[PDB]
Amino acid sequence: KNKEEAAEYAKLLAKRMKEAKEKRQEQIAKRRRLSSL
Amino acid sequence: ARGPKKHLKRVAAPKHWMLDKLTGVFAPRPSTGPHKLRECLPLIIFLRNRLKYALTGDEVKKICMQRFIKIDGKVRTDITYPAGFMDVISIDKTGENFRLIYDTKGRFAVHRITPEEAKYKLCKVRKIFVGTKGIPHLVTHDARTIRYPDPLIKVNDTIQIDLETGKITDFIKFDTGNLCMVTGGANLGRIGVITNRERHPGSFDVVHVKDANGNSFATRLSNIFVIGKGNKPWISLPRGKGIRLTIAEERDKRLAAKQSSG
Amino acid sequence: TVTIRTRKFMTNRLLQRKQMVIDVLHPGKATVPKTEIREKLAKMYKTTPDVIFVFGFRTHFGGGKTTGFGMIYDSLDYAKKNEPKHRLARHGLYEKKKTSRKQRKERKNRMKKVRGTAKANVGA
Amino acid sequence: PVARSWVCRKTYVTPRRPFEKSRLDQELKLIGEYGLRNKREVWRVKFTLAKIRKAARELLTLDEKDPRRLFEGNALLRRLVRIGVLDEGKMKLDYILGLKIEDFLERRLQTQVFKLGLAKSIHHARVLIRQRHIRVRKQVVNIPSFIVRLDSQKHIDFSLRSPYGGGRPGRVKRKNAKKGQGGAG
RNA sequence: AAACUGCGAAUGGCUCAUUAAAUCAGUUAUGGUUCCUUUGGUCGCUCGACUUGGAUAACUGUGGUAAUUCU
RNA sequence: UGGUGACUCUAGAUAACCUCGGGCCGAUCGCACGCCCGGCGGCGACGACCCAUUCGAACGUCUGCCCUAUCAACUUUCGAUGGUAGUCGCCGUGCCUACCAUGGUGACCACGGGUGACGGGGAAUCAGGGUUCGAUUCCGGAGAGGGAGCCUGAGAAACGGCUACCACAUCCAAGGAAGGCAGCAGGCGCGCAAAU
RNA sequence: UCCCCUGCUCGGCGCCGGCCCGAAGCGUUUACUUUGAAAAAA
Repeated sequence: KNKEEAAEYAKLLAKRMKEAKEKRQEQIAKRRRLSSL
Repeated sequence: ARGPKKHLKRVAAPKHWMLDKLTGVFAPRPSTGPHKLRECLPLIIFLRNRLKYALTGDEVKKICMQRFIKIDGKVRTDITYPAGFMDVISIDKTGENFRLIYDTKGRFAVHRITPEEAKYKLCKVRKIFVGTKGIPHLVTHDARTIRYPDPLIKVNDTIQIDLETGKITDFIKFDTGNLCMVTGGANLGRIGVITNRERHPGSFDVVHVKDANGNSFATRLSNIFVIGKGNKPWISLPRGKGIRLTIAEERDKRLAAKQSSG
Repeated sequence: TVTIRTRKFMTNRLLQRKQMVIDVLHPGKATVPKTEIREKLAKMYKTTPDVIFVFGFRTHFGGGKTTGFGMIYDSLDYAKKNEPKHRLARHGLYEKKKTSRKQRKERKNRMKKVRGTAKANVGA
Repeated sequence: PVARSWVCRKTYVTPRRPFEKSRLDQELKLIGEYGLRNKREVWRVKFTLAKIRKAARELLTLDEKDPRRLFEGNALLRRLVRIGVLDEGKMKLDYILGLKIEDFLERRLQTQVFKLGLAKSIHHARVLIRQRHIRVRKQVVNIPSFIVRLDSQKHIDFSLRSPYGGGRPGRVKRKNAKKGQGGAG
């Protein structure tokens, strides 16, 4: 159960980190857009 | 004194137990458990004065030692175990479930639920903790330590957990517009919608909650329990819906009921 | 002409008994004893007249009404299991040792004075 | 630490002047006309009338459109109209102060039995009530100070276990009947 | 039965002698410490016997003291 | 990594320590029975270094106590005020040491004395304000003749626990032994005053 | 009786990068007055 819980939390944390990185890239692109406009 | 107390007086008791004045000297002091002393309901008090199944204190003990009382999917044999807010009381023999929900006034009430409702439990998270090896930990209001929660769970949020496993199913954020419950003080058991949250550094924060008919009140942040996403509660609400109608409409509806009944 | 009307009827699967409040109408006579109440509840509820246990009969001021409690059990084993002992002694199936508290306390102290096998010897 | 109540109060207030003339005159007139026993009863009725008047005065010093005023004032008015001392045409807060001691003493059970038409006099009415002869809604009353309500006035009659309303005779009738049987036999 | 072990004997009950910023009352803090028990988590995470040892109770037997819940 | 209004917070990595009066890492028990070629299994009890929670306890912060000037100045290397470094304590801190500077309170009543003073929630009287009481069933504090010291236990300076002093006091073959009803009944003394 | 005689970094709640409104952030300090919280039971 320790192995299963660690694997599940690792997968969910990877998904959350990917979503946060996508949000940060969207904010960087919008910052570039407002710098160009 | 020289140690911890072990007795509780009848007059020196919380009023929401709603005991009488002359049948004894001592009150049922609740045992140590998940909930506090003031905001709890013992199994002896509930099973003797609320459901009227037993008559004396021996008979409710004979009920409890037959393993017929279930709390959160677990059999509790303690006669004075503290059953607090949204504790699921299940009877296998008679076949019904209960959820401890406050009504409009400052007291507990008998509120039967479906068995499909009696498989989960809403609970408020208290603090965010990081364990020994960088593992996250979560502390709820009923002291149920949850290992590996979602990173989006913050301090003042709420979660729905599964009773037979002990895992987080889904969660509701704490923001403006969410339906909430007040737990403690003068405003207790009122269902309302959060509209504002004032910030006071170094002291207790205060929020503003609006009722279902335009009424408004204010409580502290520690007395706030979110029960739903928006205007839809996640559980079944008791009769009255926590509206706190004042004494004039109570008198008018009592007169109307006495006229229609006779 | 002594009628019986029931009130607040509620049954327990977890106690294997049915609790109710008995209202007894006996106008023009004294308070009726409990055994005819037991046979009348046996007659109306179609049960043997030995698992019915009634108590707490108070007569109203004026004469004619009597409100009391009574239970109907499923069987004799359940009636022997979860009941107070004094109702069983009233029906005559339980008896206790005829010693006072003073003799028991003095015997306990005298047994506490000694140690060993002679603790049973000094207690007689 | 014993489980008692220790809650009690006095129901009367003694007057300030112990030996006056006119006050003793109307107290004697009230006792003789209503058939009372002592000054404690009329002082008790005066005390409860004074308490009602004091509550009416402290609610009348208050302003209008106050919800607690409207609430317990309507509670007081419905109590005063259900007890039989007020009318529906005078359902106002000031009309409580116009009440008298005659209105409270007229709802006593003694004068209700006397004016109902089944007692010869008011002292005979007190003797009749005290010896368990009447009943109020299938319930006998052994006391004369039973302040009746407006909805319970038309239910007063003789009790079933009484020789006046049909029942077993008393002791002097049976004793004289047994003496007549002995003399005739 | 007895006796070893664990737990409770720090609760409850009685009284107002001392105590005049002392006690206590409302509001606050422990980010300056402890916490039996209950509840929940943790309890093959460490890289190195198919059950070990001898002492004492209860018991048996022999005694002292004028006397102790003595030994 | 994550949080607070704020860390010398939690977590991470590196180098070691790790107390023979010694941290954990199970040589415990009951019931129902078993599957599969000896090995492999469930529902409970007990114990557990820890972390959170619960009953708490403890020390602090702001404000509030009857009378008296025939009490006007008080305290201080026998700590009074503050600073540094330590001991001890479960922790903050003159709580205590060693060295420094002379500080701290007071007419807005310090300090000293008295109280027929346990404090409060409360009670009697009461137009309106006020005056008096609160030993007394609820909450908090103190004590078991009075001071003092301690074992065990998580929690006691415990007294229906122990150890010495004085006052009082029980039994004795005179060498010794044994005590604390301001617990429930009851007795003596006391007094106008209080029950089986 | 009813609306009016405090402003300079992100949104979204709208309109055409801009305006507007709402908010991170702030306004010489007090007493007084009104409301709200908490304020054991008896």
